[PDB]
Amino acid sequence: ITPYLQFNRQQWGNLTLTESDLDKLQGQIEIVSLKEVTEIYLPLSRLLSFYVTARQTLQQATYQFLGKPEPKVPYIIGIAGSVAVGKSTTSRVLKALLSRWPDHPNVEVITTDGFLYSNAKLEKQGLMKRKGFPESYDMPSLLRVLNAIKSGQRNVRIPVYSHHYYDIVRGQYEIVDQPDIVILEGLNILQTGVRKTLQQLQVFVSDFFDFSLFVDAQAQVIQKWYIDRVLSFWRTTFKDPHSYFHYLTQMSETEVAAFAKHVWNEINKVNLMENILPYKNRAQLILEKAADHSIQKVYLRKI
Amino acid sequence: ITPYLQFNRQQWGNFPLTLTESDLDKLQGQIEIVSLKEVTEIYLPLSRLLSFYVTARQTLQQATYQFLGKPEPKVPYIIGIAGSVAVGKSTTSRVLKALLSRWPDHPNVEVITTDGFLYSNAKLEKQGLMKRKGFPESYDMPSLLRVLNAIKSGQRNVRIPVYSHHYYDIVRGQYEIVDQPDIVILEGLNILQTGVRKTLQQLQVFVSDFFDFSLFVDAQAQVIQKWYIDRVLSFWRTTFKDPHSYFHYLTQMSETEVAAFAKHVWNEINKVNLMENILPYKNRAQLILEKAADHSIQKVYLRKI
Ligand SMILES: Nc1ncnc2c1ncn2[C@@H]1O[C@H](COP(=O)(O)OP(=O)(O)O)[C@@H](O)[C@H]1O
Ligand SMILES: Nc1ncnc2c1ncn2[C@@H]1O[C@H](COP(=O)(O)OP(=O)(O)O)[C@@H](O)[C@H]1O
Repeated sequence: ITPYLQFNRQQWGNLTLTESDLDKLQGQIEIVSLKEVTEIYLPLSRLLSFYVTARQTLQQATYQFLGKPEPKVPYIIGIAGSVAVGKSTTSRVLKALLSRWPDHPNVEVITTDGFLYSNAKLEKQGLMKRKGFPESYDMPSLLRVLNAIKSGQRNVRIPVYSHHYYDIVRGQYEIVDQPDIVILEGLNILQTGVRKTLQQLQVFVSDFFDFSLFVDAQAQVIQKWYIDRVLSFWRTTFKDPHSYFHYLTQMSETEVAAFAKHVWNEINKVNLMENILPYKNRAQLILEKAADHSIQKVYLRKI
Repeated sequence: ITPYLQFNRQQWGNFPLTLTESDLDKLQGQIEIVSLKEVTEIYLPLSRLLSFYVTARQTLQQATYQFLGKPEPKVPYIIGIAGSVAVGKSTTSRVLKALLSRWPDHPNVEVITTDGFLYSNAKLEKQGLMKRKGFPESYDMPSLLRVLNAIKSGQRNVRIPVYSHHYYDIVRGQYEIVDQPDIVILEGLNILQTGVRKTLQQLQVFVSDFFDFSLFVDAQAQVIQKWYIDRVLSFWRTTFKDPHSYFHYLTQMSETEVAAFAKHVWNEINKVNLMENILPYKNRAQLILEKAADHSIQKVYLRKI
């Protein structure tokens, strides 16, 4: 007994990329592969479009019925999963693909790491080894942004987090202006809030989105992707003397891998097990990845 | 600003929706309580609004399953109804059950009360929780989630445990049957809440993960208090006379004494529950029906889509 439709890869294979798709997918096709974009994310994007389009139709039928002239608000798709599981990559692929459909061409990504407390604030509270954990986020700010978007507010400012500087970038904002679809990606989007008091009003990030995807893989597999991501930066980004992690460039490859493994085991893996995984089954759609990133199983809530 | 469309009564009436003899028949016992006016003006169009959501989900199911190449049938659309003790959610669910069933895309409508998933008095007593009936720790949550999970898995003939307000207890060996209807109306105090984290690592799903839409019925605490006190007084004059009623000893109290008792229970039990466990989750609802003291709906909030 299961509340999910279940597909292996062949079953998912029961639509074609245009020059336009390839262009919007630039730099991401190399990472994800033409095969995988074609066989998985393109159909995924079509499936998600059925949902977005259904919601648009409902909005129009109900607002006509209710005699409200108010315009639609965005359909928000949540992308959750461990650090390094591929949330950002998936969000970029889907942003490019979802935008090919004429009923929802305007598609934006919001990452929740923009709502991390700054290092200075984390450092003061002794939370620097807890980035990504619930207590490391400005939740009121996140909920305020999601509330704004779902209230139809124009030109909502999104704060920005630089992985390069490992910190919030003061005075830097992306603008999300009532697009058709928001892809909200983050570690923490399926979690609930901290109850300061019993009587404090409680809403969750999920109360502001319509559909969630969880990207799953085995912990040992994600570890390797994480170490490899760190290593890739070690060979490129971290050479910048202004990079937060420039000091890793003085370490040998083996030493960066060990340090990567250490950060994985004491920070991101604990976060995964304590704060991310437990909320996996709140997702409407679970993408299960093999070690090579290929999607080998999709779960989709029955409707 | 606001994630809700807002309607006063005039605006709600600015929505051909005429009660039929069949509606009238299905509403028997409820029409006398809620009144023809209120049913016609609020609940009928409310049911039509909800019909849009259910039939949309049905259409989505048909289109996506065609595209996904899946032959599995739909599962039920589940509408949550939450609110304080005595705010009128049982009344609301029965009215909506009758009205929602009039549409041929979803004539099969069932109501699940969360009361049925309360622990028995004997279990509550052992754990000292008889003063906490309706609080989260008083419910068999794994049992409720198993039932919702089963419904949302397409399972046939799901057995729902039954609570008697008369006996103030679960009725042993008694089950209602929910059998893949088109709509399940899920009513109870706790449907917008979250589970307790026994451990951090424990898998977490909420009741809300098994429903599609939720209504919260709201009113001033002082107002609900009065509805509560009247409801108990009403039973004191009728149902509690039965020597096998749980609260039969209340018949020995004066009309004023039982009122004082009812006021006490509200103040120390139900109102604390409202303030601590129900009202904090009000804003999770898609639709909030706001009642005036006479029960008439004076404001409707509906999440913007
Ligand atoms: N579908 C994929 N195919 C191949 N590599 C991928 C895929 N998704 C992610 N990656 C790689 O895995 C690592 C983690 O991806 P990322 O999207 O940065 O994860 P997250 O955003 O969850 O932290 C990156 O090095 C990325 O290049
Ligand atoms: N719409 C309404 N109009 C008039 N009376 C109502 C209405 N809704 C509920 N009531 C009355 O208020 C009291 C509480 O209703 P009930 O549905 O039993 O509350 P709940 O199920 O939330 O405990 C009952 O005495 C009921 O008759």
